[PDB]
Amino acid sequence: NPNTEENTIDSDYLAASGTVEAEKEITSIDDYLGLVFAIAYVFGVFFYV
Amino acid sequence: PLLQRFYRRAAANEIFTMEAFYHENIENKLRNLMRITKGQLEYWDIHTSYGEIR
Amino acid sequence: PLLQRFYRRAAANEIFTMEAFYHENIENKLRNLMRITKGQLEYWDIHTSYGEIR
Amino acid sequence: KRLLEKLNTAPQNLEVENILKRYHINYTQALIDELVDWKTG
Amino acid sequence: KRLLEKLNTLEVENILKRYHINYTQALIDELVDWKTG
Amino acid sequence: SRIINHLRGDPVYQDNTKDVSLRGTFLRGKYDDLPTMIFFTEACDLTANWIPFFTNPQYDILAHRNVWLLNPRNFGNSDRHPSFDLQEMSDDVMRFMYSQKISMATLGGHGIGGKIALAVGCYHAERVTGVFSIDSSPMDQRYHEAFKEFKGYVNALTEINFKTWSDKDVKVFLKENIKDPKWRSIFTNNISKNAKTQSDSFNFEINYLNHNLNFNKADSLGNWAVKNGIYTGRAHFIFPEYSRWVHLATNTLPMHKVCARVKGFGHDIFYVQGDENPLNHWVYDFENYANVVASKLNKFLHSYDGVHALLKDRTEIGNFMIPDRIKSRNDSKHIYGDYSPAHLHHNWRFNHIYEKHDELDKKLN
Amino acid sequence: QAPGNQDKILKWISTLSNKATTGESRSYCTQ
Amino acid sequence: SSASSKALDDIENELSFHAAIWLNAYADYTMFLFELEEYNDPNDYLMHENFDFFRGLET
Amino acid sequence: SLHEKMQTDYLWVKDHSQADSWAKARTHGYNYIAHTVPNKKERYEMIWRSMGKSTDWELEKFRLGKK
Ligand SMILES: CCCCCCCCCCCCCCCCCC(=O)OC[C@H](COP(=O)([O-])OCC(O)COP(=O)([O-])OC[C@@H](COC(=O)CCCCCCCCCCCCCCCCC)OC(=O)CCCCCCCCCCCCCCCCC)OC(=O)CCCCCCCCCCCCCCCCC
Ligand SMILES: CCCCCCCCCCCCCCCCCC(=O)OC[C@H](COP(=O)([O-])OCC(O)COP(=O)([O-])OC[C@@H](COC(=O)CCCCCCCCCCCCCCCCC)OC(=O)CCCCCCCCCCCCCCCCC)OC(=O)CCCCCCCCCCCCCCCCC
Repeated sequence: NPNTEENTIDSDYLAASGTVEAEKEITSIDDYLGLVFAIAYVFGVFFYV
Repeated sequence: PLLQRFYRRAAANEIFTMEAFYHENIENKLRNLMRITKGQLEYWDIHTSYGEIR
Repeated sequence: PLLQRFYRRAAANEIFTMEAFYHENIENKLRNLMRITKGQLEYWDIHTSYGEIR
Repeated sequence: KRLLEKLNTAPQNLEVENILKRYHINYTQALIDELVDWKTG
Repeated sequence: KRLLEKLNTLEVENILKRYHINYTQALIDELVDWKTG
Repeated sequence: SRIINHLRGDPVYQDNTKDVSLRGTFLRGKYDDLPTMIFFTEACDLTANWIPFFTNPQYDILAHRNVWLLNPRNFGNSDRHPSFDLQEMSDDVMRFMYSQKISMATLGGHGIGGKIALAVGCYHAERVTGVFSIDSSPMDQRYHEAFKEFKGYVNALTEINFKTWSDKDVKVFLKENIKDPKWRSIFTNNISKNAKTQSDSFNFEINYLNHNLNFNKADSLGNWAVKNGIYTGRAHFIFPEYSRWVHLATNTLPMHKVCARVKGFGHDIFYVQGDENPLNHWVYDFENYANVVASKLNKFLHSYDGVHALLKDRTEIGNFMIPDRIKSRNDSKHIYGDYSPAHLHHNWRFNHIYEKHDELDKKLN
Repeated sequence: QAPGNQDKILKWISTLSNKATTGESRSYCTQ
Repeated sequence: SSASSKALDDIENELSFHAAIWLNAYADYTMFLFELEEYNDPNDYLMHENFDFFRGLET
Repeated sequence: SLHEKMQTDYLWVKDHSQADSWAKARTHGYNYIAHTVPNKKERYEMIWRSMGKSTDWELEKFRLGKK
């Protein structure tokens, strides 16, 4: 159930909040999305990721 | 507050409620489509009586 | 099973109900005592009219 | 006792319906049955 | 209008109200006449 | 005539709570053999008002079950007794079911009627298939504003004396003392004139009722006692979004507290989308409220009512096997395994359908 | 014969005419 | 009774196909509400079982 | 009674903060949420209702306003 399991709720809405930022017109989200994941493990040390 | 995570719960709770009333909301959408369909079938009922009237 | 401790809960759970219905149980006991009292007061209502009957 | 134990165990519908037709009001068999029962009562 | 507003402040009727059907005065008369007739 | 059949009788004041007989309207179903539904109307409220809901082709509830619109004791045409104990009032229904040869029935109620329906399932669960409660909860409502008005109005009705008061004196009394339009209309229609126009009186026992409410103790109708216990069977609750009787904030917990099988909001507990209006209690008047109740009601009767607890829906009957507890059967040479629980006919006791089908089965072999 | 033999014929024409919206249809309905 | 006319045959066949178009739509809505009786509690079905009710969403 | 007020204050503490005196800052219940109770979803619905009544069901005001 994607509407009662908060684990998929958090990930689905979080992923949708990121792919929608393609409207900011940075570049192909299909390209730099992999860099976002790597960049998170640089600054995510602050949050213990 | 940083209510970002809360907004994700509230939206899920509203969607969960819509799924609970899926049958009621879709049946109301068809009640209008059936009213339109029945309205177009009124013409065939009129022509069937033309032979009896003639 | 050794249900000794359970027997002590069932009785306490039953007394919990008798206490909750104390007002009703007692009120019904008085409904009969009031009936006896009202019956004895009928003798005074008869005597108060004797002077008028006479 | 024996006979006592044995005893223990359409047009009006059309009249009312025609009236409801003239006023083009929605009519149901339950309403007609009650009105018919109201007439007998 | 002024005098009306100032003055402002049957089994057939009840049965029809149960079915939340709007009933006119004329219809009530016929049903009553239908029973008596 | 045929679809509408309400047995006729005269109320009888009874000293013994067991010699109480219930009377009400019966609505026959479209099909020959259908399970029965017993529905309790709001207190002091007419059974006829619910007829258009259960006799509407758009809803088509009778297509599912036969309906018994039954009046509790001291209400309507049923017998009269000062006690309102839900255990006593529940046994009354069991005798009615016996006299009418009903093995088990579906129970429903509106407001306080919902309490009466649930009490029968609490005291007689083996003979109740399900409960459908409308704008009610197994809860103490003595301090709810909605109950106080009803509790207050009933007390005002004790002041009128039909012998001395004239017909006009009554109408003036109701309008001033009764502000709620619906309650006012309900009480007016509850007034009846006995044969020979001896005098007018209320169909319901005003004296016995006021004492229950005015005393405002555990036996009060607003109260739900712990003595009533737990309901083991299927239960569905439907109430308006803004309801004076059942508040969504905390008045839903009693359902989980009293009904063991209640899953929760969205499965067995629903709220109808609506505005704040004190008349929303009477869902049958407003099409929007009724259309949702009917759909939810038809869904409970079709898929959820009379279904084993561990089964999801009626679809799982015959294809889902329940685990068995070890050493639960008398047979010693029994290999314990999963089984599909037995679902019986709705009136298997007062008919011989099992004896008949056993013979037909032999003819095959 | 004379009475009631034309009541049904009036309902058919009434519904047929009520469905007419364009003036051309209304004309043929009158014919 | 045997033969009616030419123009009548034109609409006798037009209104028939016209009704067959809207009877097919009336059957669609009807058979949906018929199949919908087996669907209950969308929130209590598994992910891949719900997609099987709404066949085509997986595609 | 006579010594009720003097005594009741002697036995227990009251909350001195006036946090709720300020209207707009009043919480709708989204700060400390119960996650496991069986009425979880009924609580979220009342939070949604309170957020809508405060904005006449125009939640764009809440998005622009301060939380
Ligand atoms: C434009 C972006 C600016 C970013 C600036 C840099 C980072 C923040 C610095 C300031 C720290 C305070 C932060 C307040 C805003 C909180 C934003 C937030 O956390 O997001 C919540 C938000 C959703 O949560 P929400 O609950 O709905 O947000 C509402 C608020 O919670 C509450 O709702 P609200 O409506 O009530 O509040 C509205 C919001 C409005 O905010 C604005 O409009 C921004 C104003 C312009 C920017 C001003 C900051 C500019 C800083 C640049 C200078 C930095 C100098 C640093 C050194 C040199 C730098 C080179 O906040 C304010 O009103 C600010 C008023 C301040 C009142 C001051 C009163 C006096 C206090 C004095 C003591 C102060 C001590 C503070 C302690 C230290 C602070 C940690 O998430 C998003 O918006 C997602 C989109 C991203 C937003 C853009 C990025 C902004 C930064 C957020 C972090 C992004 C992380 C992305 C990854 C996500 C996880 C994977
Ligand atoms: C007159 C005094 C007699 C003294 C006898 C000496 C002690 C014998 C010990 C035997 C071990 C089992 C004991 C069972 C009785 C338990 C009663 C109890 O504990 O109180 C619960 C009792 C209330 O709890 P309840 O649950 O309602 O009682 C019913 C039972 O729960 C359950 O209710 P029920 O209706 O199901 O059963 C009724 C009850 C009636 O009891 C009597 O009437 C006594 C009759 C004389 C003794 C008969 C049993 C003697 C033991 C036979 C052992 C056979 C071994 C064979 C070995 C073969 C393999 C090599 O039990 C029996 O019927 C005994 C029948 C035995 C059938 C055996 C079946 C075949 C089993 C073969 C397997 C062998 C395994 C052996 C392993 C070792 C044992 C685990 O408390 C009281 O009533 C207070 C008054 C006490 C009465 C006087 C004192 C008697 C001793 C009780 C303990 C001291 C109490 C004060 C403690 C103070 C603390 C603050």
